[PDB]
Amino acid sequence: HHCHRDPLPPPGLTPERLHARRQLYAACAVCFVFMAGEVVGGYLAHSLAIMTDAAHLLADVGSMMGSLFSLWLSTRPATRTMTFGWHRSETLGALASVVSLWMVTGILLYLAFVRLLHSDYHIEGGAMLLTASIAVCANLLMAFVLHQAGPGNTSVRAAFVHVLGDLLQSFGVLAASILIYFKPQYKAADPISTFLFSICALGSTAPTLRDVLRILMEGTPRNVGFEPVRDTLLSVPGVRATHELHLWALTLTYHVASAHLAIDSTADPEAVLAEASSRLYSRFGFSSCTLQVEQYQPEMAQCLRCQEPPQASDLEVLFQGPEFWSH
Amino acid sequence: HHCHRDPLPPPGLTPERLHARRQLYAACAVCFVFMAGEVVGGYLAHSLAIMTDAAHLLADVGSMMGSLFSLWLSTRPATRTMTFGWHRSETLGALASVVSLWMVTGILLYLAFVRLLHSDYHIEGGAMLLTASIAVCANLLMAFVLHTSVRAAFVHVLGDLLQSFGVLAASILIYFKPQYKAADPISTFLFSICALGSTAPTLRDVLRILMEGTPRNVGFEPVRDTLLSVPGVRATHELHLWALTLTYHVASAHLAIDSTADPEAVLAEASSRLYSRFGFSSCTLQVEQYQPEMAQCLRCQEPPQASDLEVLFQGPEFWSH
Ligand SMILES: CCCCCCCCCCC(CCCCCCCCCC)(CO[C@@H]1O[C@H](CO)[C@@H](O[C@H]2O[C@H](CO)[C@@H](O)[C@H](O)[C@H]2O)[C@H](O)[C@H]1O)CO[C@@H]1O[C@H](CO)[C@@H](O[C@H]2O[C@H](CO)[C@@H](O)[C@H](O)[C@H]2O)[C@H](O)[C@H]1O
Ligand SMILES: CCCCCCCCCCC(CCCCCCCCCC)(CO[C@@H]1O[C@H](CO)[C@@H](O[C@H]2O[C@H](CO)[C@@H](O)[C@H](O)[C@H]2O)[C@H](O)[C@H]1O)CO[C@@H]1O[C@H](CO)[C@@H](O[C@H]2O[C@H](CO)[C@@H](O)[C@H](O)[C@H]2O)[C@H](O)[C@H]1O
Ligand SMILES: CC(C)CCC[C@@H](C)[C@H]1CC[C@H]2[C@@H]3CC=C4C[C@@H](OC(=O)CCC(=O)O)CC[C@]4(C)[C@H]3CC[C@]12C
Ligand SMILES: CC(C)CCC[C@@H](C)[C@H]1CC[C@H]2[C@@H]3CC=C4C[C@@H](OC(=O)CCC(=O)O)CC[C@]4(C)[C@H]3CC[C@]12C
Ligand SMILES: [Zn+2]
Ligand SMILES: [Zn+2]
Ligand SMILES: [Zn+2]
Ligand SMILES: [Zn+2]
Ligand SMILES: [Zn+2]
Ligand SMILES: [Zn+2]
Repeated sequence: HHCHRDPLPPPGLTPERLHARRQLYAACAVCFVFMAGEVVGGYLAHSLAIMTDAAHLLADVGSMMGSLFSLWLSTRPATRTMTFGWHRSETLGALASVVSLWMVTGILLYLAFVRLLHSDYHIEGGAMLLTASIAVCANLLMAFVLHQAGPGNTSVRAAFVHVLGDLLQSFGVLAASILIYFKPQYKAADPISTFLFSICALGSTAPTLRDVLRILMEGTPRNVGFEPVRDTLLSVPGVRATHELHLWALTLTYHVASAHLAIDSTADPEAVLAEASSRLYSRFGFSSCTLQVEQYQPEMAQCLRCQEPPQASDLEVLFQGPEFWSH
Repeated sequence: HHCHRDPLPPPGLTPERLHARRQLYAACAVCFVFMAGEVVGGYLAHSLAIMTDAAHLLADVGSMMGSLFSLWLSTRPATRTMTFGWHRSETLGALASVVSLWMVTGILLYLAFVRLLHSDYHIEGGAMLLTASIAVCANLLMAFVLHTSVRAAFVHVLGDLLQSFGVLAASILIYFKPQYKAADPISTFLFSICALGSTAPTLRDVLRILMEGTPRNVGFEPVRDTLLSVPGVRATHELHLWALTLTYHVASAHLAIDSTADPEAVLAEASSRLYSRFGFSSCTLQVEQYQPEMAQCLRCQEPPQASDLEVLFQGPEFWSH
């Protein structure tokens, strides 16, 4: 046919999409209510380790909100001001969740630093122990529910690992609470625990921001490489040297490509165009590929704007920057 | 030429860029010194209007740093993983500045609400008056030094000069009558609301640019009409035009041509018309035979005339289900 060959038609209200959104807000509601209970307990206990656990629960709630808004907004069609669509809402929500986690972790880190230096605080061991045990039981209940509700095919399995990690962190906080309750004169255990767990949370959120910032710079997607795309385009019969090969990603799974193709004077543009588009779709699954077909016009051999970028890496290409810094 | 007519290949380093480099360093150093003075004064006096002034200076310094890093990055060429270049550093720096402003002003609102509720804080009137007077004097000195980016700097300095006259008025009122201690939280509240109202439009523009949205200056209808005006075109579909920054615009579209039209002629005419009329920094358009099956095909139909709010209002049916 035409550029619609083997195209996946995206509907609005997919029943699988409805199931996903249903389980998503169920998990979100459970996380929010248990976060509320746990933060009330932490405010009662005047501690900060369970405050770090509540911050982690807040991060989980924010991530679920970001996923839910993205899921809803993906159903809406592309408009005259959002011609690509509302896909990048997922990336923006991920960045917002990371920023919120950074803010809360920084606030808690500053509070822990103040508590460590001033060392003027009292901790209610009776309340802290009860609320930490409640959190541990909550994580165990969530894990048991997820295992029982498993074998949505991959969502439950993906959530199970995170529940296990939260359970391990809850065991850490519970051990800190035991140490504080049995020996109240070790009251500095709570700031140390919250400091270490905030550092761990920042380390865990470090890699999920690199991908978001790489996407939000119109950068090449991690999965798809420039070299395979260029080789695939050049391997199409009748194709000479190409230029202006722009390919980027709207999200982790939505990849868009664009290129200029220079063909021989004896090659039919339609056939080579269709072959290149089909090859790109089959090999890489680009969700949108609008490539331009031109005659060779040998004058581009001397054109500086038609030269492909060098194989230098991002870290390497920025090492000549200090020349501008020095000046 | 072929497709790069009027290439405009900007040099990596230009003397104007070095001049902007020197100007930005001077401004950033002055603003950082003024930040140091303001924060020391506020910490000494245990006030909060000085903290709001320091927050605005933090926003200004963040804007300076973002603009300077963007200027540095614009020099660097396109990389095999950054094929579009480092252009969107402008947008990311603006977003970072706005986010930092929002976080700092949220902390300040929290502190102001706590101070208003507890109503127990001993603030030294003399020290806070001294730092407010120093801030006003420094802002007037910068205005006098300032006597393009120069006009924008002058109007921003005037705005901040009124911003600091607010602090000076609050300071003289609290110093003349120590009883009116509660004027500081009100001043901080009003000042922060003004800052939020000022910083909302830039956040909206940055979010529109990041979401691959159509740039405000360029309209979908003029581009569609221009692409349909060239002879030999009957179906423009999958038009995708977005913007890396406020000034960098990228466009991409199909062009369905009939069997009687030369693809290169219409391609060159459309590219020239787009570059001349809208100034697109990169236009990559695809030419195809009309293939009348496109008349009944589904996703090669133009999106309907509807605003972003209008289309989103049909969304609420999703949640109920
Ligand atoms: C009624 C029961 C069913 C409920 C199931 C619904 C839950 C779905 C969310 C699971 C979740 C919530 C955490 C659950 C806490 C409590 C939940 C349950 C408690 C209440 C009963 C935790 O998922 C975990 O998050 C961790 C954070 O990375 C991470 O861990 C791992 O990564 C480490 C490196 O990162 C590494 O070391 C190691 O590989 C792991 O450690 C993994 O992402 C994952 O294990 C969110 O993370 C998921 O991550 C996916 C890609 O990120 C993404 O999935 C999709 O979402 C939409 C779906 O269609 C849809 O838009 C998309 O397909 C997609 O975007 C979403 O972001 C989010 O869904
Ligand atoms: C020793 C000499 C130093 C001279 C300083 C030169 C620095 C120039 C920066 C001035 C600045 C900070 C101002 C802080 C003042 C400094 C205080 C102390 C300094 C004195 C020691 C003004 O900041 C803007 O000013 C606008 C006008 O005030 C105003 O916007 C609103 O208010 C108006 C009503 O006021 C009203 O019309 C309207 O509602 C709005 O318009 C806002 O204040 C604010 O957005 C920076 O932002 C400006 O905006 C540009 C995009 O950000 C930016 O250009 C960039 O693009 C270039 C090409 O793409 C490229 O080259 C670079 O990417 C970069 O340049 C410029 O940098 C600058 O033009
Ligand atoms: C803690 C949780 C609740 C956060 C959820 C994630 C958000 C950061 C996401 C959810 C949906 C996203 C929004 C979806 C739609 C738009 C519209 C878009 O605005 C326009 O196109 C302007 C239209 C106009 O003003 O006419 C700007 C980005 C924005 C606000 C997105 C920015 C990021 C948002 C707010
Ligand atoms: C003093 C503070 C409060 C002011 C704000 C700090 C700025 C100097 C920061 C804010 C956001 C930063 C930008 C955010 C993201 C990026 C992407 C980053 O691109 C990458 O190479 C990452 C992705 C990849 O490796 O592919 C380059 C630096 C840059 C422009 C950052 C430069 C430094 C900026 C402007
Ligand atoms: Zn097409
Ligand atoms: Zn979790
Ligand atoms: Zn060329
Ligand atoms: Zn070309
Ligand atoms: Zn200012
Ligand atoms: Zn079609």
